[PDB]
Amino acid sequence: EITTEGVLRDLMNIARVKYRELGLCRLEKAARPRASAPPIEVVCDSRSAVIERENIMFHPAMRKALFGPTPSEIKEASFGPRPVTLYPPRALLPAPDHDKQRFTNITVPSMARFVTDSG
Amino acid sequence: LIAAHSHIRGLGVDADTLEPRPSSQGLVGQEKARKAAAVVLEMIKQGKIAGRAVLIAGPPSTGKTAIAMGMAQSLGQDVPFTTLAASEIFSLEMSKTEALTQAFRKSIGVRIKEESEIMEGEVVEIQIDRSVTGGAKQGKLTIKTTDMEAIYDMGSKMIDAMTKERVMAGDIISIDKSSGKITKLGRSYARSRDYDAMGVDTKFLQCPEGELQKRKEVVHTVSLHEIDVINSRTQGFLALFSGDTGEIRSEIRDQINTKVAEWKEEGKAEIVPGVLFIDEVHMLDIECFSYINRALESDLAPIVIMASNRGVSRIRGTDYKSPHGLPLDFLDRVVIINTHPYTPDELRQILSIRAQEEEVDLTPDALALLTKIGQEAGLRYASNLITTSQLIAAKRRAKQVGVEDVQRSFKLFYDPARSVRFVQESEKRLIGNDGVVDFSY
Amino acid sequence: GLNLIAAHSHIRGLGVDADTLEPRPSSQGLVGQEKARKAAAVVLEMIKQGKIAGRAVLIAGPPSTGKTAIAMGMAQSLGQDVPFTTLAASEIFSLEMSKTEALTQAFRKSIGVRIKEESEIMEGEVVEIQIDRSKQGKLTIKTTDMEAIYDMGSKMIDAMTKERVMAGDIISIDKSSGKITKLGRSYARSRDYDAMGVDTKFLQCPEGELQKRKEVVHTVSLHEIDVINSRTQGFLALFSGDTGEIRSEIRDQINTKVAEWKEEGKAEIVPGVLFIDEVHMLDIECFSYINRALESDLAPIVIMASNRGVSRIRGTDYKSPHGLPLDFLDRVVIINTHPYTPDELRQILSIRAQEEEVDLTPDALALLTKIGQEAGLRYASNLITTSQLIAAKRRAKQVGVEDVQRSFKLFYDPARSVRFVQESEKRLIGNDGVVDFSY
Amino acid sequence: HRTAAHTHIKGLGLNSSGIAEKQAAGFVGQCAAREACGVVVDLIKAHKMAGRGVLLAGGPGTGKTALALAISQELGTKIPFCPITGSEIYSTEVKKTEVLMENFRRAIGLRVRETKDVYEGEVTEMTPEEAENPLGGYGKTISTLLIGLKSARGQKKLRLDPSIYEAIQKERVQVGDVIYIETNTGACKRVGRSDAYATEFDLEAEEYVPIPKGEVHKKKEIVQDVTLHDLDVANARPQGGQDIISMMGQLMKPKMTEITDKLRMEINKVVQKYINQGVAELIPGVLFIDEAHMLDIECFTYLNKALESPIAPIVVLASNRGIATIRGADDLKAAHGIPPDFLQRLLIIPTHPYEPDEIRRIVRIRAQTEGVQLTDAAVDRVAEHGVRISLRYCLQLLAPASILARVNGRTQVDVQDIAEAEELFLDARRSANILTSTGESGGLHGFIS
Amino acid sequence: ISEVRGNTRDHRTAAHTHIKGLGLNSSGIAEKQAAGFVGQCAAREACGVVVDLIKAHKMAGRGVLLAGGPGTGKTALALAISQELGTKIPFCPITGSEIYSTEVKKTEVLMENFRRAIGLRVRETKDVYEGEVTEMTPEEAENPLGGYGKTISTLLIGLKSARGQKKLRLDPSIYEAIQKERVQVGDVIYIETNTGACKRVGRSDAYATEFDLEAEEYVPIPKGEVHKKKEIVQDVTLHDLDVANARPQGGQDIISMMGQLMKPKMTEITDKLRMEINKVVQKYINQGVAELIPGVLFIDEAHMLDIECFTYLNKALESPIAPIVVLASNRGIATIRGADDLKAAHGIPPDFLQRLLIIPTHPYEPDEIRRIVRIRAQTEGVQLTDAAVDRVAEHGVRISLRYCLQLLAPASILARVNGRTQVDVQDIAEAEELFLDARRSANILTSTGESGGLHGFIS
Ligand SMILES: Nc1ncnc2c1ncn2[C@@H]1O[C@H](COP(=O)(O)OP(=O)(O)O)[C@@H](O)[C@H]1O
Ligand SMILES: Nc1ncnc2c1ncn2[C@@H]1O[C@H](COP(=O)(O)OP(=O)(O)O)[C@@H](O)[C@H]1O
Ligand SMILES: Nc1ncnc2c1ncn2[C@@H]1O[C@H](COP(=O)(O)OP(=O)(O)O)[C@@H](O)[C@H]1O
Ligand SMILES: Nc1ncnc2c1ncn2[C@@H]1O[C@H](COP(=O)(O)OP(=O)(O)O)[C@@H](O)[C@H]1O
Repeated sequence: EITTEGVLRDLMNIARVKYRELGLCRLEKAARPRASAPPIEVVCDSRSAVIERENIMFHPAMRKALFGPTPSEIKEASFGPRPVTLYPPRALLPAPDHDKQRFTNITVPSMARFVTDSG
Repeated sequence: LIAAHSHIRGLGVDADTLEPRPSSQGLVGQEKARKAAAVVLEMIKQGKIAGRAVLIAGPPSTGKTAIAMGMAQSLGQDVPFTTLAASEIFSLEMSKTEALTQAFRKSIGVRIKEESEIMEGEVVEIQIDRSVTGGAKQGKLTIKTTDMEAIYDMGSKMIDAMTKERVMAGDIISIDKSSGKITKLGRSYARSRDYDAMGVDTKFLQCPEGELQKRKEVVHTVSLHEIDVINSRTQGFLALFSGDTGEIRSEIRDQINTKVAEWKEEGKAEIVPGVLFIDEVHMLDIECFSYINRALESDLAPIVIMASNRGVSRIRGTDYKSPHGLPLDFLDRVVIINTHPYTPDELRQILSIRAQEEEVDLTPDALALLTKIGQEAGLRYASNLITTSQLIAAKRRAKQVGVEDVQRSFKLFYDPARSVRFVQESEKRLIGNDGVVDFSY
Repeated sequence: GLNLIAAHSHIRGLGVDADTLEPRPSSQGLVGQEKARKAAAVVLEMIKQGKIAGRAVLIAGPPSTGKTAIAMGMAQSLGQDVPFTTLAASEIFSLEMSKTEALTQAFRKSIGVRIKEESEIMEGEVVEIQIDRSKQGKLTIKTTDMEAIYDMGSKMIDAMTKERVMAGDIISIDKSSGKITKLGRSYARSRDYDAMGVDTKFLQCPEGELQKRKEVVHTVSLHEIDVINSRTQGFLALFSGDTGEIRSEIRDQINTKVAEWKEEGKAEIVPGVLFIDEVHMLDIECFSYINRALESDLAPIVIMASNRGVSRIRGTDYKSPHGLPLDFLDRVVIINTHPYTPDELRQILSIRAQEEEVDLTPDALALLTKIGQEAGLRYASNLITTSQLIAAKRRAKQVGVEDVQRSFKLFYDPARSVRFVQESEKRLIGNDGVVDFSY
Repeated sequence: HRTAAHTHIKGLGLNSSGIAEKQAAGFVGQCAAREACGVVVDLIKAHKMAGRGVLLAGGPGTGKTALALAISQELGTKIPFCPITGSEIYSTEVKKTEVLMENFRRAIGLRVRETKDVYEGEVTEMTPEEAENPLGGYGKTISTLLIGLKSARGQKKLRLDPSIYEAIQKERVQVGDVIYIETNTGACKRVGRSDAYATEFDLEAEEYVPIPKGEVHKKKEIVQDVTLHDLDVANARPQGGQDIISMMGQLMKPKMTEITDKLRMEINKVVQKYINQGVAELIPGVLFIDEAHMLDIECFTYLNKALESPIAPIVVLASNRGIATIRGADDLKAAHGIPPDFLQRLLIIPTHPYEPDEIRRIVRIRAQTEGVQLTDAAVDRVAEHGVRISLRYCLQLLAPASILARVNGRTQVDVQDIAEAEELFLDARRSANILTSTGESGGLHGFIS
Repeated sequence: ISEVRGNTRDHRTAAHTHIKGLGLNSSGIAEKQAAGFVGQCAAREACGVVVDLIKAHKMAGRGVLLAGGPGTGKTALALAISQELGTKIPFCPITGSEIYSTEVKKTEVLMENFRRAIGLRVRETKDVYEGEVTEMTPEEAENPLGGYGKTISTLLIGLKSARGQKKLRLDPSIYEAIQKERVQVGDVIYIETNTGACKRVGRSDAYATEFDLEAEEYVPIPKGEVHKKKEIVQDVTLHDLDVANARPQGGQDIISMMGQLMKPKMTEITDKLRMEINKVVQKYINQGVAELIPGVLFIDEAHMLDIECFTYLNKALESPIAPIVVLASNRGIATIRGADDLKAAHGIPPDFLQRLLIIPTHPYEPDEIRRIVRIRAQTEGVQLTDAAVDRVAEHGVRISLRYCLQLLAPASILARVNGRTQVDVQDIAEAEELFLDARRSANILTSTGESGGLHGFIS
């Protein structure tokens, strides 16, 4: 990490450099799942069951870790007289491998298709 | 480094008539096999034919790998040339069938064409705003040619790249807007002196000229297997390199086959069929062969080149023997190319080529003796003695490998036939197939 | 307690005159086997000196001839000064990992690294905390015997806040780390609350001085340092298992660093024993690994036991003595144990009767010794506890002959059981599955 | 363009009376088998029966795979044709009977009409509102997002649920972006920058897109083709929600699992409701198990359960074997390599070896299909190899001989070019003779046995 | 803190501790007794050429077989090769047993070890400023920006090492690192010139008494120069590059962090990665900034490899960047482990055997055994009477070399517990009776195990 010519640094980065050079981050998806579903749920006619669904299936601390600090936390951390730490220091959700498709299977039409799909 | 087939630099055939030259491009003899291989190169280069299985057969040595490696050297860089040792198909990560499916699809290329815009210019100013205690970032780049200057907005990804690259005023940089790659190329003037720790001094460059933007066509070739991996996942494209793919579901591959046909008709992609070379194929089992029977029938099948040393031999996973070690309903799909044992005049030529490739200066007497050894002990053994004799000759500071050095090499290192005699002569002191041995004198 | 009376609980050492290694006929629980015990005592001297690496010793002999007893006696008389890993050969056949990996672990468990350390640690009950949120603050803390006020740096106040320290908590501060630990609450605070959280524990208050400092000796095996370095919190795998096949470049780097710690005197290396019990259950692939593993500068001494005659080697189909490859036996010296005479049986049965706290009559011990001669040592040993339970049903104070006799008729020895099987041929399920359920 | 082994097969070549034309749709002969395969096609198009089995029985090269491919072409692209070899059943991730069920359910189609209920617009304003959680330990959370969407026709302000804001956060939306929000999933897609900001002066290649036409809120009707296997898998490893399980399911390595019969019977009830609602129609299709002799006694035993299922597909088996040992049942031998027990369930279509004139006619069809011109002497010479050696062998010579011809500058293949192809490219039996003749020699130049 | 052990730091001894090299003249001819070897002069001369082959760096993927009975010095010769080459050359020893991983296919295990045996040496310059922070001081700018409360043109940092003090006039952007790393005066940091950022090592132990309690460790002041610019040499195997690419280590996200907390299973790495690594490695070699160091893969008990391993080694050895592979075998005519009806010499498939340079190791004469006994005795530090040397050598001839060598340590103990520092015949005669050899133990199995019903061996 620290040497002025990064020979061993670049040698340790070949796989991800090659991946991006091939454009596989930007090439359109050639497949997706034909069907998609949300998780199965227990149906139980109690209020405790509904509370538990929110606690586990929409788990606040995991979500807060993935998506990071709220805007007031950023203000309260930045304007204070002394520094303060945040529950996660950052959003811990990874960067998506695909630059345009990201975390969804939604696809959008384009002019390339529009020109070529009429002969 | 020098390796076993480093001298092989083509197939050694006339491109017009396909006539094999008796020596050319490092290949010697085997003319019928080399002509048959030259015809298979035309089938590959034309690409119109799918799934022809060719078996190179012959006894050990005789150049079955050498011919297949000559073909790889003749196809060049654009065409896929997957090599499998058949033993690679047995896996814990995936079934044998999946391992074959991946190797077939590794052998089909997809040559995508992209148009991209690159910026290139002298950085006149750079400005970055950073939030305290947070991720929020914004910035502006002022960049110049001898003929343009403009101010570009920067996003967070650019600001990360700009600081990773330590972009500073006076730097010459180029930015691929499609990939987002930034590279520096030099500086318009010296690195400013007031600050310490400012890093190594760059190349000098004059300022770029003309327009800041220019368009550039760029071409990428990827396998169908690489497309399979990317599309079976939201995340984890590191599986392209790590293995680690699992058994990819067949409805994903159905979609990719359809979309690649659509990309071809749309003119987005050119499909480039290559070859799967399976080496020592008799290591596959009866389930592998039953799969390959029908994997060959796709219009996306590569041409499959095979090698076998085997006689009539037992098929793996099977009670019974078959020619080449291969089952008959498989061999019904296969044309066979036969390689033959060498003449002494061919051995002399091959050994001369190995000596030249290894940069070893044989005396004519050493070459004659090595040729005689080649007849009696085999081509591989005589080629090993070349390197050995060179070392021994150098230790005695001789200019050339003499018969003295070849004889000492032959004395020090046993050939297989002489090693088998040594084993027979010491059956009591070596451990038997039933584990008995005597350690006493 | 948890240590109930087991089959080897009477073995308390090797029973040799340590200045001369001559075995005393019956001492420390071991009876007889003097030639094997003297050989075992010479092996202890190799172990205790530690200079010899990777000797393999096989203890061979019929069943119930003290092969386990002698290896346990070595463990007892080597003492906790030195590692003594006991491996049944069946344990090498892991699903979590390779056979050779499982052996590489068992070898490295048997080499200690010993470090001597001064740790300075403050432990006490918190009296109060004060903070100047103008950062700085003060901690007041007590033992039973001492009390003090300490100036806290800002990071200590942050850590005290994040770890939610409050009055009546017992805390420790490691001065080297600068890291807190809430140990619990004092029993004096048990009256603070009508309901307690699940995680709360009461303690006695710390005692003596606050800032204790102690000379501590630490002995850690090479395998522990492997598992620690295998992954970021690898010390958890020391308990759950879960190591995987630890990559060899980790072990090479650990071996290099431990060699530096010895060279610098920071640590000493304490080579110990791996005992592979019933080693004939290993296969040809295992033995081929052990050949190379013994030939290493950090190899333990390996001891192993077998009761096999000429027997098939596992992973092949030829036979060999002890069930072991001749290529492997060429690396091994062999200690042979023997059957026992009636006077040695009489003593072992007496040692067992004392350990099981059973009062045998002299005639009971005589009969029980004849049974041990006719039916084997383990069977007669099992009749001691059996006869005590039968005597107790008579409310008898001592085990009489009739209690041994009733134990004998109720519980069959192996030979009498094999006869019963042969006389019941058609009512038991044979090796071809045939049986007749009819009368 | 690329030509494979079966590229000449176009269909079964039957009359409207169901009788085979002697040469049609790429076939020559097999007329009785083509007529039986025609009745199989009509069994499938009737979509009334579940779990009927067919065996294509006959020697290697007798067109069993051609016939199965012809069925797939007679059925057309609406009906699921699911082709596998028996070697594909041996998964390392899941038990062999799981991949049988997956392939059974890939063979059953569904066409379903779907309403996407959706929001679109340029993002005009975007404002989060916050919850001051006292003792959760994770700090604050965001209680809703207010977002303003503008289209060409109108505008709305949406107070989004937190889980829909998390979808917008994943999509990296900013003010002035054009976005799409599918309320079915709660998924968000960023379409681009609004064309109101279209400028060259951003370093990153943004998609500048026009303002969405029509209303901000829309309902789209889409017709979707799915199989039962797609539904099974979607509900086994869920990825469609904005819940935490769905979220992490998109990050973990893809993995097949031994989907329970409880999930399959539940999805039958789901599909039955789509059918009763009239939004779906069932399209039962076929599973073709090529190389079915590579199955094993556990697979065949499992088919005895699976074919009883009241929505099982039609299963076509090909086998090429005489009396042979059943795999995994090494004491049991039977015809076709199929257990006698399971053979009672099948209708067997035998296929037969070709006559010399049929072989000659196939050579012409195949030469025309590969696009190569032969003399009649050449066609006769190739047909002789088809008779004397094998149909497959003689068809493999056409492409080599065409190159060898072109190499001499002649555009039409004649007997000299086949005479060279015969010598460069041996068959299995001439190669087996070289093996057998040489194998008397040991030492260096022997073949390894 | 830690209590240093002062008294003794002597070596242990193992089966090959006496082997110090191949014991060859400058002419390469073997000396009859040298570097701990006795005899094997032809095999040592052949291994001497193998050392010169490896050390010449010309050739890739040549195979060598050490062939000979058990105890004939084959692993001694391999260990001698490793010592002749020295630790700069990679040496990867395995048995053929070690290839049967549960995590990956055995050909991946073989290819991992194959690329462990290939070293790469990379030379780079390291360029950093280091010290405890003595001072931090902004400079206001002469042209302050409008609407901003302060404009800073420079940020001065004083760095002190054990060897000097320097005022670093840094670019103002380093405020970012100072805030994020929370750099105080008295903290030990470095600044790297390839980024211009800084990182915090800790607080200097010069300040360890600022408070009665603070929650941080204290670190010594750097004992180098305040400015460290020097060349550094990095040695990595190509397997290290495989793993560094296939299992990237530094990832900041939840999935990376869960990853590094779980069992780090190896994976069946692709030929596409290894080929792309090879092609970039070859770029830097052609630039001269890296140099390749082909080493030795030594496979002990190579007869434990099966035919799938050998057919893979065919492909592996043909690749241009490959080690020298040395195999050792003792299995006569034997069945190939994976092909239950093929028997061949050495247990090596004949197809593969043709590739190998074969070196035979022969048995030992009685006088060679006696010389080895004395070399082994002086290595284990045992002192013997000459009659004891003879009696031990008699067991070496009659029974086995290994057996007679192994009696020396028991006999040494038996001597000193009689007060004698020199081992004599009386001690050998007791060691040989406490510690049986294989053959005498097998005679007991034959004699006492004549029946099994009770007091007999299990058979
Ligand atoms: N005809 C040939 N011309 C040049 N080199 C050859 C020829 N035949 C064999 N060789 C060389 O001799 C060695 C053995 O041949 P190889 O191709 O490995 O045989 P196999 O058919 O067993 O794979 C290789 O190094 C190869 O380069
Ligand atoms: N020499 C001995 N002295 C005391 N107890 C013994 C002796 N030999 C065996 N025993 C006891 O008899 C039982 C069988 O002996 P053990 O060593 O376990 O059998 P094995 O020889 O099969 O390993 C054990 O309870 C053991 O403690
Ligand atoms: N009746 C036919 N008409 C035309 N081509 C045929 C006919 N039968 C078989 N073929 C062709 O001959 C080859 C062998 O037939 P195939 O279906 O592969 O045999 P198998 O029964 O072994 O699957 C294929 O190329 C196929 O297209
Ligand atoms: N020529 C020799 N000189 C000195 N010691 C030797 C010699 N040959 C073998 N030894 C020693 O004798 C033992 C047997 O040799 P080893 O290399 O283990 O045999 P192998 O590897 O053939 O089984 C080892 O302890 C080794 O150090």
